[PDB]
Amino acid sequence: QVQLVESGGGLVQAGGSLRLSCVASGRTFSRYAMGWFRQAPGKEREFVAVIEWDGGTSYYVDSVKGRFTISRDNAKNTVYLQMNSLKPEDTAVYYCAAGGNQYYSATYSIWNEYDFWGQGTQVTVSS
Amino acid sequence: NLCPFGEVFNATKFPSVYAWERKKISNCVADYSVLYNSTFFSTFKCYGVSATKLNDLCFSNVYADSFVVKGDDVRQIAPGQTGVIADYNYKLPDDFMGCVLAWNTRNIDATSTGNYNYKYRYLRHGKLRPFERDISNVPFSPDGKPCTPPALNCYWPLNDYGFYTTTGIGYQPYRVVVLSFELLNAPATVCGPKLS
Ligand SMILES: *[C@@H]1O[C@H](CO)[C@@H](O)[C@H](O)[C@H]1NC(C)=O
Ligand SMILES: *[C@@H]1O[C@H](CO)[C@@H](O)[C@H](O)[C@H]1NC(C)=O
Repeated sequence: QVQLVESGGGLVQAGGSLRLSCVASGRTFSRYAMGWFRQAPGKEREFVAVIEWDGGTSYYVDSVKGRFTISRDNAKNTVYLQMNSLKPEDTAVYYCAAGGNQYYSATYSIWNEYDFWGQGTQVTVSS
Repeated sequence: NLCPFGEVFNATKFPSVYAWERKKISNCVADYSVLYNSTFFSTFKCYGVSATKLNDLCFSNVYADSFVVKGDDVRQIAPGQTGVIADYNYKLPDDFMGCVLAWNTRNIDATSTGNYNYKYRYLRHGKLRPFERDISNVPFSPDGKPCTPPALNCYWPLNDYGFYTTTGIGYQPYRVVVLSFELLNAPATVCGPKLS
């Protein structure tokens, strides 16, 4: 079983930046499309971003286009989420997810469609 | 010569998971558009490979495994999953390279009265190794010792899916095809339409 450990979360002022990391165990990381979801208070886990196994294709939820950018390092078993221009709407627990490279891009945004899930790291953006 | 994916995906009958069936696809041209141009797949995802780029790739050999599972069990057909399907019926390797396809078959695998032809193993001494298959039907004992029911502490290791046309989607039947991509240090035998 592949394990996913997020880090880089914490407390940040509105307007600032964070960079989340997620490290997978084992050697199979480069098979997987790696995603980020987030859960704000009172809301379901929501899709944020995905990048396919090879780094070449990637999708974002609209509310983060131009602010967030996802990337990966197959040599380090690590997926990254660069988060700029943070707003209080971004306050949430950020979850890393690993799954298959999907034929329908829309499937990427369904949490249950992945294979493995991290336990999350909290991000709080103070007003 | 086209690869015989039709024979796989359009087979009239599909097996139970515990008795899953493998067809070797080799020495042929794979036109994966047959899976692109059919839009009934509710699962379609690949590992180590972009699902939309399959026509651009060559493989040493392709293996097609067919079987039926419950809708809520489809998710166990992936690398590193746990549960009775993935641990006692069909296990993919950690480093799986290939694709998982599935489609809802309520209208041919489910019934008003209930279809019980499809079975899975739920009792076993030890997990299967990747791509291993166990089709025995031996009375199961927690002692491991052989037993003959109605003897006590003696159980039958298989159990039925009950597929009714009126249950929720997670309980309806899904046909699954796993495509394994084998990579060897030789010429490739299964290539896409314009690759050679
Ligand atoms: C199954 O048969 C249909 C009907 O012709 C065909 O269009 C489809 O491509 C076939 N599927 C496969 C896997 O060949
Ligand atoms: C889907 O379209 C492609 C090219 O447009 C074609 O090669 C393939 O045979 C089509 N599949 C069908 C009609 O099943």
